Amino acid sequence: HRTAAHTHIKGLGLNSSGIAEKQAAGFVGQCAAREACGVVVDLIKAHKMAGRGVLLAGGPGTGKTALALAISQELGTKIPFCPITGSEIYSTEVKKTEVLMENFRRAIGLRVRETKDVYEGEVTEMTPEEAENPLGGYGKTISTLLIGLKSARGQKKLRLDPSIYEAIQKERVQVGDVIYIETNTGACKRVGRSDAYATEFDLEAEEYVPIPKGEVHKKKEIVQDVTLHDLDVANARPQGGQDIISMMGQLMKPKMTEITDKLRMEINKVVQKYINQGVAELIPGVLFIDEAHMLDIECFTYLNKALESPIAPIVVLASNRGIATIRGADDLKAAHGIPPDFLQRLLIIPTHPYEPDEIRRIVRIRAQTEGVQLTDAAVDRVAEHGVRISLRYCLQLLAPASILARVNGRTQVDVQDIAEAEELFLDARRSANILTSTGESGGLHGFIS
Amino acid sequence: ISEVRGNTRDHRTAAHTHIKGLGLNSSGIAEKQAAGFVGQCAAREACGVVVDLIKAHKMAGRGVLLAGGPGTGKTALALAISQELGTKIPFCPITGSEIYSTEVKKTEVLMENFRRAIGLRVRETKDVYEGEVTEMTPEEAENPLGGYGKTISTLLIGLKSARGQKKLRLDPSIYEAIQKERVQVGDVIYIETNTGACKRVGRSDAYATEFDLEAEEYVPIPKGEVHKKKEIVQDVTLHDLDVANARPQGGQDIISMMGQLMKPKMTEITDKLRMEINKVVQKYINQGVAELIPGVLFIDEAHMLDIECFTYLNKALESPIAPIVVLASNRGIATIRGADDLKAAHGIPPDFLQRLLIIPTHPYEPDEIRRIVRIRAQTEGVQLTDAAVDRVAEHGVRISLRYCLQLLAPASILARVNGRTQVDVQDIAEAEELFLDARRSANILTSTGESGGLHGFIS
Amino acid sequence: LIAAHSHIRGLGVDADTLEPRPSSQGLVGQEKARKAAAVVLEMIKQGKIAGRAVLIAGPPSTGKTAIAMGMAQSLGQDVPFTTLAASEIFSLEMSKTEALTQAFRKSIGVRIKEESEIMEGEVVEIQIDRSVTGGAKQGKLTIKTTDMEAIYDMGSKMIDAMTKERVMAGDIISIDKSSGKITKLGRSYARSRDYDAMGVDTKFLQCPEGELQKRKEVVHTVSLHEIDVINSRTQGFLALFSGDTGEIRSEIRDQINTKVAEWKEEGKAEIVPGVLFIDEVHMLDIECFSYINRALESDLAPIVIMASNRGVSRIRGTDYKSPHGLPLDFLDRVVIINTHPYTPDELRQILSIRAQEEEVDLTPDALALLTKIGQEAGLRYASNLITTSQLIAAKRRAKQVGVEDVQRSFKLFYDPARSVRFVQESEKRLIGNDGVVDFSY
Amino acid sequence: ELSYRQRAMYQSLRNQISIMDTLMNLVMQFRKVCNHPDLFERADTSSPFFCGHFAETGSFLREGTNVALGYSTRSLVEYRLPRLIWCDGGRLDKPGPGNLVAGFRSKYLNHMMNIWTPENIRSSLEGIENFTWLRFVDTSLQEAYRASHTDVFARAVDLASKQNRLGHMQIVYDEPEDKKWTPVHALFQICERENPKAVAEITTEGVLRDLMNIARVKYRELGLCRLEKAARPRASAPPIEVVCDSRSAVIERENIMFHPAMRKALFGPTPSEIKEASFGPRPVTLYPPRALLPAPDHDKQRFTNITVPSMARFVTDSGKLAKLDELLRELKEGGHRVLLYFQMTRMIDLMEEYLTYRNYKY
Amino acid sequence: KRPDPMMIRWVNNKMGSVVAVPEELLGTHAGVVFGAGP
Ligand SMILES: Nc1ncnc2c1ncn2[C@@H]1O[C@H](COP(=O)(O)OP(=O)(O)O)[C@@H](O)[C@H]1O
Ligand SMILES: Nc1ncnc2c1ncn2[C@@H]1O[C@H](COP(=O)(O)OP(=O)(O)O)[C@@H](O)[C@H]1O
Ligand SMILES: Nc1ncnc2c1ncn2[C@@H]1O[C@H](COP(=O)(O)OP(=O)(O)O)[C@@H](O)[C@H]1O
Repeated sequence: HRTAAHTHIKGLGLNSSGIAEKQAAGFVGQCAAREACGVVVDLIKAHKMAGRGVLLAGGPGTGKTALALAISQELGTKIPFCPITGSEIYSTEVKKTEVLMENFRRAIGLRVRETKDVYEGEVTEMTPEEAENPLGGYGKTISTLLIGLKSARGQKKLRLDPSIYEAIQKERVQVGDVIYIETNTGACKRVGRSDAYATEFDLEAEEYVPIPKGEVHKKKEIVQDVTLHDLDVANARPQGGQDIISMMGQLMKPKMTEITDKLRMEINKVVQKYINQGVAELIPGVLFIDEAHMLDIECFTYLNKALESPIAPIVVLASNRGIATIRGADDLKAAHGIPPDFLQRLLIIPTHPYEPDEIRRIVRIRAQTEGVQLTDAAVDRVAEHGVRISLRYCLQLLAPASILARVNGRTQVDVQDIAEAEELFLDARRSANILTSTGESGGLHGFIS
Repeated sequence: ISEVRGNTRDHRTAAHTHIKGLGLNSSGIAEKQAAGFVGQCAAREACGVVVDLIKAHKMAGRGVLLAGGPGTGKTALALAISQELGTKIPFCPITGSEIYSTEVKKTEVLMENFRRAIGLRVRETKDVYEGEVTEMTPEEAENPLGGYGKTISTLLIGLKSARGQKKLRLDPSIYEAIQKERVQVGDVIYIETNTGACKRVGRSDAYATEFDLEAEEYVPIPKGEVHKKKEIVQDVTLHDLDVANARPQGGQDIISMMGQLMKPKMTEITDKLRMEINKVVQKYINQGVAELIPGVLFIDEAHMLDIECFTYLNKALESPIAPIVVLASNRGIATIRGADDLKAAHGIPPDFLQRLLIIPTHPYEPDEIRRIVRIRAQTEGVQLTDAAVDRVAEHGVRISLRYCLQLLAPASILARVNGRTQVDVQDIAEAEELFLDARRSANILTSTGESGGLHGFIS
Repeated sequence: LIAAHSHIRGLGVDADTLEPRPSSQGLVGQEKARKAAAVVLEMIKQGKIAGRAVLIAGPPSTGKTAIAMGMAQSLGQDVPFTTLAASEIFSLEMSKTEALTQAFRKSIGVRIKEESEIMEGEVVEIQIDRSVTGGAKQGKLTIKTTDMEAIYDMGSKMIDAMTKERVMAGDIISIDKSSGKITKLGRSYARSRDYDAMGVDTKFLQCPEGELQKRKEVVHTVSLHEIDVINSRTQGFLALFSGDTGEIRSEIRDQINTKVAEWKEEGKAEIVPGVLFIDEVHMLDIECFSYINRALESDLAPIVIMASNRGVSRIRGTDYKSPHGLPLDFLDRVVIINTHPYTPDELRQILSIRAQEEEVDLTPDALALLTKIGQEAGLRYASNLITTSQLIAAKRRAKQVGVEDVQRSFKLFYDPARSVRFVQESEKRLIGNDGVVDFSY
Repeated sequence: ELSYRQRAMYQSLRNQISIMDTLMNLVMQFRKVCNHPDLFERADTSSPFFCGHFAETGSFLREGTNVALGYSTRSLVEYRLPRLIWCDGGRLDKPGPGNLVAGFRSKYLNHMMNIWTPENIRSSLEGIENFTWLRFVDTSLQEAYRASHTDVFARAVDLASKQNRLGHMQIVYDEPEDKKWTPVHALFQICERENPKAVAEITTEGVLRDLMNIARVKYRELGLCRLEKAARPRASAPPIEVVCDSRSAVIERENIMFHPAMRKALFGPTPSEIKEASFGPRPVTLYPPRALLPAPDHDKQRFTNITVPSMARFVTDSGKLAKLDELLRELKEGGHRVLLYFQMTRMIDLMEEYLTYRNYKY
Repeated sequence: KRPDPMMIRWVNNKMGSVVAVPEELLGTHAGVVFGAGP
């Protein structure tokens, strides 16, 4: 419903032969770049190579971000696409190379089958049993809880471990509640009151729920999608157990931490066992670093190590810069704003500026996508601004002009409405002339320099 | 217990101790010498309108700049405003240096001080019973419940204050507090009528001799009425309401209690808390139960603020509930602290400078210096010969107002250690030679530090 | 209190043709900018367009904030209108990127609809059982209308609320079973006299009527940032108000974006896109702009309105100058609205509006002089003299601000131009850019 | 139109067509998802992926009616240390044979040469000496010594056993003749003896009380305590453990990771202690006076990431059922309560669950 | 029927308020406030 800059891009628009159709899937042109992005898509779906880099190199507005979004749609929702800008790497909580590794591991997916081994029922009876600790100083402790669970099909009495009873205390369970006890975690969930107690005459909005069907004891099979980063994080700041560390970890402020390579290599071995057991499959994906010129010499140096990792994702970089100074390396200049050293690792897909007729065709696709009707004189007039000023600028006029048209009651945008939009909404260069012309004088009405 | 010091309780004196007000007529015209001021008549008259602006409570977020050379009385004028307003109006003075906290972004620090400068006055009634517990006595109920051993319909408590005795026929439910608070006969308590509970203050010191050893602190019997109903006036800044909401204090859980035992870092409070506070505060003002008291934020050395601070103050001053902000600066044409290629007057960004009412403070004439010397002398209690007043004032003209004022305390000591209570030229001539000024000391640096190899200044 | 923009009460445009009136809703002049702003309101109110960045540019004063503040007044209460000063993005708690992400997501609302049941009735009896030396509590409430009576079990949470509220027989109370809030509304009959310390006397009310329960739809609007905070934590939702949120992990926000789309399709939630107003955007640095480039590309991006005073000016964190102080690959995404300096006939109107808002009665000669001062010294300075002259006039007990009161205000308070002259005429006695100064007479 | 849940299932089915361009079974299960996605794979109580070992049940039939649920949850990251390091003096703080330093250093640095021991403090308690202030900070030498040696959790439990009596004095010692009386042994406890909070608790119209409650009132008014959780962690794990083949290591795991005194503080007194405290001839204090675990911020989610399906989702998860619900809520004016026909038998059972949710009669 | 040995009951109505105490609690420390301690 809401329309953004890239809502018309639907895919790379390639043939089964891998050749770009000149206008397909929302694209016009970029045919050589769309064909190269097709081969990148096939590199990812092959899920065989780690740590290959791709640079989308080309001027601003030449569709580099559109192409990366098209790759994401060609891959579809199974594969991790992890998009970032270089500006996001500068965490205050952790070192910049940490957020590189987190994002590298968000780009690697895992699908895993999980058995939930679980108990369910209406709680029929519940009775604690106690230890007389002589000299601990904390007084008595509950040694077990006996609890009776009833389902539609059967019944059990469970002698719970103290740490599972603490889970039931946290869940505020009472006799006649229906509860769920996941033995994997030892977590307890209160599902509700039993429907046997269903009455209007309680002030609190209780969940009256039917008695669980089937056996009290069940095993559930669930297929889960996780990334390696989710496993890393789960094991860095543990919260799943009923031990005291897990308990207090749920109360303290969330906090990122500089997860060690020891944890990452340990979690590789964990995942490798799920793979060898056949319960998991690896789904290696792609990390898109937009604005990669905003990285710095420490980030690029780190990628030279990180891309050597035998499970690194595919990395797509976009840069819009000519010969430019490398950030953090103020003496070094290179093409794309990328160090010469790291540039040797990439496959560079250059993207090119559009012709006047391609711009005219983009205006129609974009007008159709925003749902606005133009005359051909209107389409030509807007296309002129795309040639004379900028593609981005001319596309920004479609929405203003539609309102201005509708304000006169005409449902179709014509040249008068674009002619008004041009004057209400200036481009960068008409505004820059106002700056320079007025900047002839200071005083009250000068722009502040 | 504490041994009272009975001898003397005299005040100390500091650089502005003589400033007592702006020294203005009922017409608002400045008197040439009044309330400790000499001269600055135009600057005092302008500050007089500022006092009237603040005291009128009409306007929010107006800016004032005090501009003028060092020593020209800018901070004296600010302190005079604070004295003209009186302690009911909030006055939050800071330097621009104080904004660079390590705990939070400097715009939070600026906004904290900004809402310290806004006071709120809330009037409420306090309504409590107080005393030592003389008696506790159940009444059985006339219709006791079946199956229960006792039914209590009232719980009588006798309360004694220093001024009376009363039998409180309380609701039976107060048994809960008495048990949990462990109220005994002879304990000092209060009962608050908005809850009906009670709290234990302690055991009355009338019983401090019951045992040779007891783990009791003994507390005096309340010296009020046994029933205290009165209106109470609470003054809080809106910053106090920010912190009371963002860092709630009374929490009974382990995390609250660990919290209050650890270092209490301030936090970058959200605009939506402050906005939500403002909207409820405005509800009570419209009900008339609270009144807003917009005060003054005084920022000394405002040239120490950087351009990020100034661009925030633009926004802050536009808010409907804002203090008057008074800046002071002395920096001529100077680089803006955060924008190393923008030079502007006062060191204030021109965008922001347009907002301020600017008050210039000019230098002092020789005869104004001499009058200030006498006012300053009579504030430090120094007695001078008239020739000593002249010699001191000559240093004021030739060197600095501050320098000449600072010689009075050294010279007073050198006089009395020669048995003289009145300072004379011979003492001034010794103070000025023991205690150099900035310029004469700087001449030594030029002459003796002409080389550095040994016995020279490090340079 | 009266503030700088208190008179601005809308955008001052014809809602049909979007034609700006020359004066309306406290706004004067700037008609092209006010028309351009009126179109942007339509984009906002329609909500279909995501992530349009509009820059209001112009010299100081000229109403760039006034127009943006007029828009806020035109959107009304339901739509988010987050105002940032760009200096707020620099933080020690979180990165600039995180600070921008939070401000973007503050500008998207989520209008949840929920249905609740409220009880209301006269309390006929209340019964509470309390354990000695323990937390265990239970109780029963007997509550009545003219047409129903029922006995409700109370849990421990109700008993805590009931005693906090001191619920007693004869009180009229209402209870929202969803939130569990209790409110008293009055009493059916006088407070009984036998007990002391029984508290302040209430309102009287007749007993409620009809059924005890009734259902009530209630609507709550929360930002996506509030949902972010609530879901990044088990505990500590105080962080929503305290700041202190840390750098929320991006995989949490991915989940929230999916769920909000799911809530929308289910009809659980209506998404309400609002605007982020960034004031003085030239204070952002080159890393901020590179982030905003792509934050705008989300379909959850708000419309972003920006203001700048800058000419060709150095970009922060950068060696080189650029128009507005903004980089060119950023300006490629931005349409610019230009404000212009005012005509004397406009200054006279603006000053008249300020005088009315401040309740100041200018004589026509005082207004003429203030208008002339407004041309020479600026609109802000002349508006400050209005309040000052009012005070000075009052001290002499004049009915109206005369020219004499404006002249005295002008005498007392320096024009920003006269102050610059004063600074030049005392360069030796003020401290220089090289720190030298002379204190001697 | 299909719900997003139906749309996802239907998409995964047309992924199978990539092999096939079983189609009869495919079209039959296309028909199922178009009826209701719970016919295909019923929604159920769900939780994050658990990344840990546990002992699973091998046989349901042999388990019987009485069974002991031990706590088996264990990390798969499994750090293996030799007992030389983990037990036999590779840990510097733990005394034993082959760690002769630790027992000495424990005694001397915490007791003998420790400034906070009462024998040391008492030498410095006077004049301008470093514990001179202790006379006025409302704490004993014993309490000063306790606070220096117990950790911030243990101190926080002790702080539960205390009373805001200086705040009560503000209520009581109020008149000018009370001279703002303060116990001289509490003289420096200035901010506790005077702050607005205590007074605001006591005034009959709670204006300053409400102003201090805005943030938490607003939070609950928005319903953010009751709104469904829009996200949760995708994986969850228990803490990593040392694996060391010693009995001491196993004992130490229980002492720290399942720390009894911390747990007892969090969850509070046992039922026997409440009886002994309540039936005794005299009052008696309890180790914690109450459970010190905080109240959960979310009223329904509490301290777990388990989620339970709801009837609201159930209706909306089928586009037909959502549409049918809208028209049934007007056909109720006509009746026709059972004028519904189904090509699938289980769909009739799901409709009974929906009707009972609507309380619509058959 | 017999009341819970550990729970003291408060009840309030038009006639006012009463507290009722289990006979199992008379003769305990809890009875003292009701005039019925050990
Ligand atoms: N070949 C194309 N066909 C259709 N739209 C395009 C094409 N290339 C770019 N666009 C659109 O034009 C705008 C600019 O492209 P973008 O990818 O943002 O440039 P950049 O290289 O700076 O990222 C976007 O709205 C994008 O959707
Ligand atoms: N008009 C005045 N009358 C009396 N004392 C003054 C006057 N002006 C300044 N002083 C005193 O002289 C010193 C310099 O004034 P100060 O306010 O510190 O200058 P500034 O703030 O401009 O640096 C202070 O001790 C002040 O009390
Ligand atoms: N066209 C206008 N109509 C009404 N008031 C205006 C207009 N322009 C400016 N003002 C007022 O004058 C002051 C300066 O304008 P402001 O919007 O703050 O300028 P800036 O563009 O620098 O933010 C404000 O108090 C504003 O209310």
